Order: sequence, then structure tokens, then C-alpha cells
Amino acid sequence: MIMISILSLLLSTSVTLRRDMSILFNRISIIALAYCILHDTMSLSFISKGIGLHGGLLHITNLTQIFHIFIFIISILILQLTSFYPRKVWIPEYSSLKDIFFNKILYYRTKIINKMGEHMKIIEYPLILLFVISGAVFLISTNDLVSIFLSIELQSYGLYLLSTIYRNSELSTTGGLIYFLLGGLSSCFILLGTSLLYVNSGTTSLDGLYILNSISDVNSWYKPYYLNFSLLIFSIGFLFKVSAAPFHFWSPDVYDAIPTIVTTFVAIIAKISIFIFLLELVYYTNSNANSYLSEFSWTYALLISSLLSLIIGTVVGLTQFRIKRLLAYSTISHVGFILLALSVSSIESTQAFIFYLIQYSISNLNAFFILITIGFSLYGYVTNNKEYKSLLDKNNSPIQLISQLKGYFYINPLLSLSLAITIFSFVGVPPLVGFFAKQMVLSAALDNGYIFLSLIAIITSVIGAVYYLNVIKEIFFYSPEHEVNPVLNESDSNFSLRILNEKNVLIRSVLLKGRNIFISSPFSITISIITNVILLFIFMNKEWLSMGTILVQILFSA
Amino acid sequence: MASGYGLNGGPSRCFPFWQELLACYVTNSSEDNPDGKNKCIPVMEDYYECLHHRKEAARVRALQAAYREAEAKKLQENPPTAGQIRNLGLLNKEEDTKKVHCA
Amino acid sequence: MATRKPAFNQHVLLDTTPLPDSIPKVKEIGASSAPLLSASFFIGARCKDYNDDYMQCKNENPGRGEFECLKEGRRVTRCARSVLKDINTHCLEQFRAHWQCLDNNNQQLWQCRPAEWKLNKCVYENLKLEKVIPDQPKNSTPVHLRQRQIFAHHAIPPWERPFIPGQPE
Amino acid sequence: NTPTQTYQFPSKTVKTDYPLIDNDPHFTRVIRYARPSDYAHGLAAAAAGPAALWLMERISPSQVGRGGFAKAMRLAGFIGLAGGFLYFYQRSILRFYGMSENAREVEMDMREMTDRVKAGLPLYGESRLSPAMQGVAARQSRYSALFFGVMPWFNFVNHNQHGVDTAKYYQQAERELEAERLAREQA
Amino acid sequence: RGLFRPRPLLAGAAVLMLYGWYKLVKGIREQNELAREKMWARIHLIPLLQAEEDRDHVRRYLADQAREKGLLGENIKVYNSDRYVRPTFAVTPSKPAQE
Amino acid sequence: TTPRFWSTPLKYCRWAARERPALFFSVVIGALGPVTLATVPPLRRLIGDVDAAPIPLTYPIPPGPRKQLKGYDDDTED
Amino acid sequence: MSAMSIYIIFVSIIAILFLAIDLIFAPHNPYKEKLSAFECGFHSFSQSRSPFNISFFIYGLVFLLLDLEILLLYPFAVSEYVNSAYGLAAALIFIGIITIGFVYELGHDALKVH
Amino acid sequence: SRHIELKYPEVFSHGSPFNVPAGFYPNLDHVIEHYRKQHLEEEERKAKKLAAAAAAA
Repeated sequence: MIMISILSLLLSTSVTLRRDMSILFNRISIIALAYCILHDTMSLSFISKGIGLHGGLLHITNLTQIFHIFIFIISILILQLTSFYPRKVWIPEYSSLKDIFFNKILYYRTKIINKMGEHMKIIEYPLILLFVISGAVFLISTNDLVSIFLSIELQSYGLYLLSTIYRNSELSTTGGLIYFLLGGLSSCFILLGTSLLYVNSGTTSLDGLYILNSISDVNSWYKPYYLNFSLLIFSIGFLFKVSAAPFHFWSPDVYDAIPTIVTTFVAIIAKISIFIFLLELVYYTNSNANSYLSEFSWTYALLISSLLSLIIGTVVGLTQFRIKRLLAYSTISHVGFILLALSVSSIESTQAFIFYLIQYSISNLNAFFILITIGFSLYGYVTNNKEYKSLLDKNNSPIQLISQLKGYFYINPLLSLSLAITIFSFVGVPPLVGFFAKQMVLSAALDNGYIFLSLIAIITSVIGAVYYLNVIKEIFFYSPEHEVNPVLNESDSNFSLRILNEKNVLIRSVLLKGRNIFISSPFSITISIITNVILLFIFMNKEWLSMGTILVQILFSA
Repeated sequence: MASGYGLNGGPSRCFPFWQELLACYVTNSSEDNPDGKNKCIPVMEDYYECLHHRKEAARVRALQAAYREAEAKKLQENPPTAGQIRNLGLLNKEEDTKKVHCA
Repeated sequence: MATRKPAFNQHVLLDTTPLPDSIPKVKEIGASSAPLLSASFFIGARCKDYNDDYMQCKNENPGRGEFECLKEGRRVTRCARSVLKDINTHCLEQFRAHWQCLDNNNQQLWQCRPAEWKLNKCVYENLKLEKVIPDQPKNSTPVHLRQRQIFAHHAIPPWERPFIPGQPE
Repeated sequence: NTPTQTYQFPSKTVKTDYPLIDNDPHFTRVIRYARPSDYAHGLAAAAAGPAALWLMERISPSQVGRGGFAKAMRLAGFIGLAGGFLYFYQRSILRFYGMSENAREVEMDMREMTDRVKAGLPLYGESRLSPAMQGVAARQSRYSALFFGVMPWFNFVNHNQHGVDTAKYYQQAERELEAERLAREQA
Repeated sequence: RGLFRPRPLLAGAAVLMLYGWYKLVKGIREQNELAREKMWARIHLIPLLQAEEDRDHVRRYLADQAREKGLLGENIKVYNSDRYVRPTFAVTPSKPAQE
Repeated sequence: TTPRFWSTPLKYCRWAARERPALFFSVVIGALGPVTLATVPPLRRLIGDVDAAPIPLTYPIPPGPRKQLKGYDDDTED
Repeated sequence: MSAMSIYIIFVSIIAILFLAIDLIFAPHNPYKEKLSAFECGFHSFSQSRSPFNISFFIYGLVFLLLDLEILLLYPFAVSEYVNSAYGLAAALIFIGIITIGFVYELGHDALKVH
Repeated sequence: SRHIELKYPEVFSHGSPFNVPAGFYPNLDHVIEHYRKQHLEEEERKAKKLAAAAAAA
């Protein structure tokens, strides 16, 4: 269904050079991703560690289908940023259910809604996003070495093309260029990793590789050394893609350069798909009996990366003045918790890994919506800061500085508290969802003798909490540097709005000012839901946590 | 190797060795007896031997140095010519075939 | 030795060691490629059961049937020397004309159909051996019993008739 | 007569709550064994797509030019129809897979097949494809409706590799033939 | 000038292209049948040819097993299984024929 | 000037043939294959044209037990 | 020795024999204005080693991908008897997805330099 | 669990159908017996559970 949607959307896009069709191509992509969810929900009535599909090249697991549906739902939420205009004129006179469904409002809205903005004029943008989803979804379902390479390239190439999609932006072309070049080096390690596996084992299926690893584990001419250190080179190419230290220098630079609406998809989706693929490959290749092979485990790279990502992520973020250079370092410290949970291969660590990855994806999505919404809210605000006049690509990245958020509690108080809750959830403060995620990973690692990494993680969290608190200190401790625009609220200039009925007949005409302009509901409702999930997780915890208990029991059963 | 599809449109040389190893694993290993898969250790070594030929290269190497050193020590009386080897098994070259066999 | 086709072979290794006295001895087939193709349909007309028995023996000893089907192999060789001698005691001019034609025509049966028809008739009237090809389409005349060959470089004389056993001239 | 062997290929066992009828059921069987709810749900699902795009248009107009919405409905109409049929197909085949309640399908399968077995016809039909190409096709499409959201696939090959022992069908037909002979005697 | 009228040239082209597709149906159908004859002729020869090849393989295997038990004293087991494996490597003398 | 396909599909087909022949007839030729696939094989079988049996590309190993043959044994050599 | 290798030998020695004759038996009098670039009689700015505008680079980008696509069809044309209907279907799906990308190139007018 | 269950047991049916040497493919009759038993055991087990629900009507 994802491919049928790609081919159908590509056929309509191919006969149109009309840029006014971009908003509607994006709304159709949201309907298409909702059919993929219905199909994936229908496929969840079986219990199994895996069923080979299409000649053994692909496979389906309950874990596979849960993660595809999550990828499809995250994608629907990100797609909202290109399928609805950022600002909406709302009036109490046009607020009933009868009014919404049977009455029309006419006013000049090109400037108020930013109809001809860059995020509203790229025609192929929802089409290229579907390509990354398709690559992400196959990679979860891959069963073969050749399948792995093709799917990670389909994911990677579309991410390069999304980073360069703003062609008239020098900043985006550079982030796209850096990402493509360094990601091409990343794929050369993945290809070398797969090639050495096939060259030494004669097989291309992971299912066959797992059996060779399992027989080999006992307690004289062919010792299976190649498996661990072919998987090590294989793993290094994926630690780049998730941006784990010391292969993380690229993401702070690229995330800050590309447009913010683009950075939300580019920085979230690839992590979800790669960590799920690595999870099942970590489980099958674990040796249940300690031997010489266990001394050379490729999973040691995952512990080095988690140890480094915890240290690098929290320390280098201390002196980051750029909001998006800071979110990347924040992610680098969070993938350290994900990597540490993944490296301890235990029922408790696998539940902790599943739950941390889902909650951080929804929480990091909340941060990006708030950032994107705080920017669009500055339309009726004016500033005189020499620093905010020297910023580049202000349309693609409206908020680029932490200082630009100074005094935002005095401009939008509840939107600022939404960001405060999301940031406090990144710190790990109870009773927010991020505390429970972090303490589940700490639990599992404590129970498995990884005491030293648990001590490192808690110490880095206090270091990482320093720059989190600096964001909140700017939003609440200082006065705003943004003032209301004097012309858009002057009590002498207003625009006129007509309210029409079901058949083009005037009911009443109203004269409106800049105080009658608000954030469009798709972005306020989305932020409201994710904020409330973070806040009240302690009351809605049972089904979500029990989903991961069952998925992990299946993976460890039989 | 393990695919079953070789270069000539026929099956791969190490496919019987791979099918035997998988058959051994499924027919001996289970959750009830984890250590039943130790039966697969010789079967898994044969699959690698079919693939890389390290054990056979070591056998021929030892046998070839042993063979050659005996040839030098062996008494030599008359070496067959290259043309005489070509004549073995022909229509009307009974004399040469006999000389090749020292008969 | 390996079934891989060599790309850098410059040397041939021969063993003059004979098979041990334990294994019975079979004199090998002496026909060349052209005589063997000209008599292949006769092989299978008489030796099919033994040709099929040796193959089912090897499939019944997977990986080991070389050593464990040596008697069935000796039997197929004997069955095949029997037809060759039979095609030599009788029908020897026809047999030679066919396989001598086949060597000059890239060993392509459709390029020597008149010599095949003459030999096939002489084999039939002295050995009761017929050329049978399985699963040929019933809608059309068998290709080896067709007057005109579309891929034959020389057209078949109108006066040369295909051999169909039973029906007279 | 009895084929003397009823499981010839190694199949994958999936833990499911209902009896497995066919791991690779032919396209026509999926459509024939479809319940009338399956046409009700698949028609509602196909209408949902364009109706979603209509509702988004009424509440939040896209501000598109004169012919754009009609173009977008044609894409939303197809994508909804395409996903509606995939949803309609999945409901019927999950019952063949034993992944949905299938008592009705289990009983029509046990009659249709025992009707083919008493008639001497092949259980799953005759393929024009070779027996190895039939296997590649069984391997490609078995349990393939569980990947419908990503890559779709349908079985259009009359192969004989469906994951079930066929002995039950031959057992019933002979017992049905046993009862037929005794009934025919009293005539 | 009707030598250059688009219609009669379209007609004569459709005739020639339809006639040549008829001849192609007959040709390939005949060749697929010639291919069946070449394969059945090969199949009758396979069991006498393979039988001579197997006698040579058993004879060369037995000789090398005897040569090792002399040169190396005992036989080295390359494979754990009892199955015959066609040799990838062979002992060769230090010199070719003198010619 | 140019016809819209959904406004009038038959008018668009005439314009595309006359004014964009290379592209229009590419779609006709390409579509003719699936039409050939769906219609010729039924008519071919209706008229009795039978698809031929596949030629053997491996030795045809017969099924069933071995035939327990007696002939061409070692004593028949001389 | 094989004919193919000997063929490569000869064509190389013919390229040498012609080249050697001219390098030995022809006059050689190189001087300043003889060794200058042709520009129809008047010297101009040397600009052939500076970045130049190619207005058909989008055609080179597409040619690379389509070259890969027709290469992935050559195995099918030499394997049709075995592929049959089941293999023809996949080859048609492959061509059909590739054709949609070509329709994108035609509709977006990428190949229509003005 | 330290035991791998093939996600794709149908890999036992792989291998080229052409140019096959006689005696090349290993007999997998013990393998097919195994998988037959898993299928018969799963369906048997399912048939008992559904009958229990009818008894609890």
C-alpha cells in the first residue's frame, strides 16, 4: 500500500507543474499512511518470532508491525506541517458546528496564512518522504544481506534529497552535501560488513547466519571469527546513521543547516527504523555460553558508543547557543541510553529499549512542533536585536537561537509551559514519561552488572540538565525581546471578513485585527496531546508498558 | 554455496553440505535439549571445508612434498616423452601405451 | 576433480593406476561423439531401463553413488556396446552415412535428416528399434518426421521421404 | 485413490487462534469465500479516503486554483479504492490463514475440496507453470497478505503447496463414497 | 505521387509485419521442437558417459588413498562425512614430461 | 485550445493522436501487451492451439521403485 | 595463441606503424604561430579550461539511471524459456515502475531545453 | 531461548531444477516429517482448545 501510494502520487505529480497542489498532495499522503496503518493492524493476529516472506527475503514479526504502524503515525503527524497553513483567523461569530460545515468565510488570507511559503510550494516533498518511509519499513522487514543494503540506501538517499529539497537555500544545499558525502562513507562500511559475511559464510540470509553462530557456540580449522568483526564494521556504518559518538560530528552541523520542518522528519524516523533492525540482530547473535567468541563481540562497539554518546552529548551541548545545534546534542545523549539498553540483551533491557525509543520519538516530536509553532507565532511580534537581523535563512529556520526564545512565557505562557514539560521530560524528572523511560534503562543495567555505565549515565544527566535548564531560564526568567507589531494592532487598520452561507449569500461582514489571528488547530491539538501524555503518563501507563512486555516475551520465548 | 543456484544454471557445489547442516540443526536442536546442536559441529565443519578447502589444501600440501621427495630418491631408468603420453589409448599405437605402463 | 570450467589450464594430470581386481572390469565404449549421437535414440530404445536404473541408484545414494552404483554403470556400458555392435553387424553403410554427415554439420540432427531416415528404416527392419521423442505436440507433425526443415542450410530433396514405421511406401 | 503422501513440502507453522485452511489461497477463493460484511467494510474503507479529503477541504480550505481539488479527489478516490480493496482482501484471507474466526470458511473448504477429490480433479487446480516455478510462487505469496500495507501480492498460480495436510479431504471423500455405495444398494 | 501516400505505405507495412510475425511463430515453434530432440539425444548418452567418468573418479580416488597410506603412512580425513567430494587440489610431480 | 481529458476523454484521444502522436501511440502500443496477454491465450486454446510441454533441462528421473532388472551382468562380458 | 589476442596485437601495431611513419618521415617545423590555437584567424581569450555551462546535464543524470534499467532487462531476454509467465510478470512490474519515472521526466519537461 | 526456528523453513525447497547431477540433493525426508509433525501438533492443539469453548457454552 505504501508503494501503491507512491506510484499513484507520482503519476499525478508527473502531469502537474502547479505548486498550489502541494498542500493537497500532502493531505492525500496522510490518507495514504492511514490505509497502511489499517492494513498493518489487520496483520497483527498471529504470535511468532518471525515469518519469512517473498522467498525468505523479507519477514514479519509482531515487533515489525508495531514499529511500521508507529513509523506511519509519526509520519502522519510530521506531514501535518505541510498539509495545513500555520495561522488561522478565528472569530466567535464563526465558531458553531453549523457555521463550520454550512458557512463560508471570505477574507484576504495570502499573507495571514503564508499561502506561498517555501514549505507550501514544493510539489514532490510528500512524495520523497514516502520514499524514506518505504525504505525505513523494508529495513525493519529485511531478512537477507542484500535486502539490508537496498533498504538502507532507499532510506538514506531520500534523506539526502529531503535535505537538498530547498534548492534556493545555500544552507540546505550544504547540509545535504555534507550528509550525502559522509553517509556514502557510512554505506561503504555497511557494504563491506555484508560482503565479508557472505564471503566467509557462503550464505546471504541472516537466518542462515544465525544458525552458523548458534552451532559455533559450544562452551579447529574454521573458527567463526569473521562474524563478530564483520558485524563490527557493519555496526559502525549504522552508528554513524543514528549519530552515535564518535561518529556524530555531522548531525549538529546538518540539522542546524536544513529547514526546521525538514529536520523534524530527518532527525526522528531513521533512528526508529535502524534501532529496531539492530535489536533483533543483537538478540540472535548473542552467545548464551561464554567463550573466545564472546571476547570479541561486535556489541562492544555499542557500549563504547553509548559511553561516548553519554559523555559527548551532555558536555558539548553546554556551550551551544543555537537551539537546533542543541537538540542534536540532546539526541546524541539520548541515543546513549538507547544504545546502553540495546547492548545489555535482557528481557528488562528490551522492554526498556522499546519504551525509551517510542517515548523519545513522541517527545522529540513535541519539541520540534513547539519550536516550529513558536516561530510562526512571531508574525504579530517585532524585535530590534542586532543579533536577530544577522541570522540567515530566517524563513526556513525562524528560531535559530536560544536567546530568541527569551521571555516567551510573557508572549505565549501555556505554549512555553508545554516546552518546559517536554524539556523536563528530557532531563528525566518525575512524574513525566522521560523519567520512567530513563529509570527503566537504569533498572535493567543495574540488574545485569552494568553498574559502571549506570554511574556514568546519572552523572552525565546532571551535566546534560544544565543546558536544558538554560533553555527554561531564557523562557521564564527574563522579559521578552519581542514586542507586538505596532501596525498590525493599531486600532485604525483592519481587514474585513465576510461570513457566507451554504449558497454564496452574505450573513454578516466583520472587521478584524491582528488579535484575531491564531495558530492553526492541527498544531495546537497535536502539542496539547503530546504534552498531556508526558504529564499524565503515570495514569495511562498500563497498555503502553504491557505492549512492550508481550513483544519482548515473544522475542525471548520458545 | 548456500543458495543452490550455481554458475551454469545447475545447483551450487556446496549446497548438499548446507542442506545437510540445516537438516541436522532442525532435526536435533530444540528448546527441550539445547545441546543437541553439538551434533552439527562436524556437519558445519564440512560446509566450511567445501567452501574454503583449507583442510584439503593442507592434506595435498603434506602429501605433495612427501610424494616429490620420494620421486627424487626413487631409482630412475628412462622417462616417458611427452609425445608418448599423447599416444596412450590410440587406434594403432599399442607400442607406446605399453611403454607408458611399464609393461 | 572439480566440475568448474578451467580458465588458466596449461597442464593435464593422468593416473596410470588401474581399478583394483575387486571391481569387475568393463571394456569402455569406443564410439566417438558423432557415432554416439547417431545411435542415441537406439541406445534409449533398448537401454532405457538400465539408463534409468543407474540414475535412480545414484539418487538413492546421495553423495556416494559414484562408489555404490559401479555395477549398474557396468550394465549400462554393456547395454550400449550391444546396440553399437548390432548397428555394426547390420545397417553399417547407413550408420556411417548418418554420423559422417553429422560431423560436417555441427552435429545438428535437422541437417542430416535424409541419412537419418535411411538409417532409421534399416535399424527398424533389423532391430525393431524406433526413434521416440516424448511430449512432442500432437497438433503438428513430429519435427524429425517433417519433409521441410526450416533451419537446415540445404533443402531436403522432395524425393526423400521421412521414415514412419508400419505404413508402406 | 489415496496419493500415499499428503505433506510434501516443508511449511512454516504460525501460532494462530483458528484452523489454517490455506497459507496461500488462490485469488478466486479469497473473493468467493468473502463474507458480505467484507464488501461492506471494504466499501466503507474506500469511501473514507476522499471523504477525509472533502472534510479537510470544508473545515480548512486549501485555497487551490479552479481545477486542483477535482484532480486531488481523483487521486484520493483511487488511493482510497486501492486501500479499500486491499482491506477487503485481507479480511477474507485472514480467515483462510486461521487468523480470524473461520468456521464457515472451514466448512465450505471441506466441502469444495472433498467435491474435487471425489471427482478426481486436482485439489488446487492445474498450473501451466513448471513444478519448480510453482514452488517459487508458493514461496513468494504464502502469508503475503500480512505485508499488504507495504508491498502487496496476490496468488494467481494453481500450485499445490498450501501448508496443510490433504489427508483430511481424502478421508472424508472416501467415507462419503462409502456412504454413497451403501445408499445406492437399496434401489 | 501515391508512392508517398501515408495510407498505402501504412497498409503494406502492416501486411509485411503481420506476415513476418506469422513466420516467426512457425520458426520458434519448430526450433523449440528441435531443442527437445537435441536434449533427448543427450539424455540417452548421459548414463553411459557419466558411468565411464565415475569409474575414472573411483579409480583416481582409490589410487590417491593408496599413495597417501604409503607416502604419509595413514590417510588424512578432509571431510567428516563419508560422501565422495571431487578434488579441488591434486598432487603433481615436480616436472612435466620432458618432450 | 487543447482538450482536457476528464472534460472529454474522446476529444483528448483525437488531439493526442494528431498533435502528440509519438507519446500517444507509445501508450497504445504499451497497453496492447496487457490486452494481448488477456485475450490471445483464451482464443488460442479455444481454437485448439496447445502450449507445448517444456523441453527437459535436467535428466528426467523416473518416479517409483527401481525395476529390478536382469541383463548385461558381469558374466556377459565375454 | 587465440585469434582474439592476436587481433588486439595487430590493431595496436597498425596504430603504431602509421604513427611511427609520420613521426619519422614527415617534416617537423614547430614555431610560435604554428603552435597557436585556431580561432579563425584572431587570437582570443583562452576559456576552454574554465567552468562552462552545459544545458543538457539533466539528460546525463537520467541516462545513467536508464542505462542501469535496460541492463537489468538483458538477463530476461536471454532467460525467457525458463522465466515464462511468472517471470514475465515481475519483469513487467519492473518496467512499469521505471516507465512512471520516465513519465515524470516528460511531464515535468526536464528534457525540453529552450 | 538459544534455539533458532527458521522463519523461512521453505528454504529446504530451494535449489536449481536444471543440470542436476544424479545423487546431488540430500534426502530431506526426516526434515519433511519434522515439519509435518509441527503442523499436525499445532492444528491438533487448536482443535482441542476450540472444543473446550463449546463445552463451556
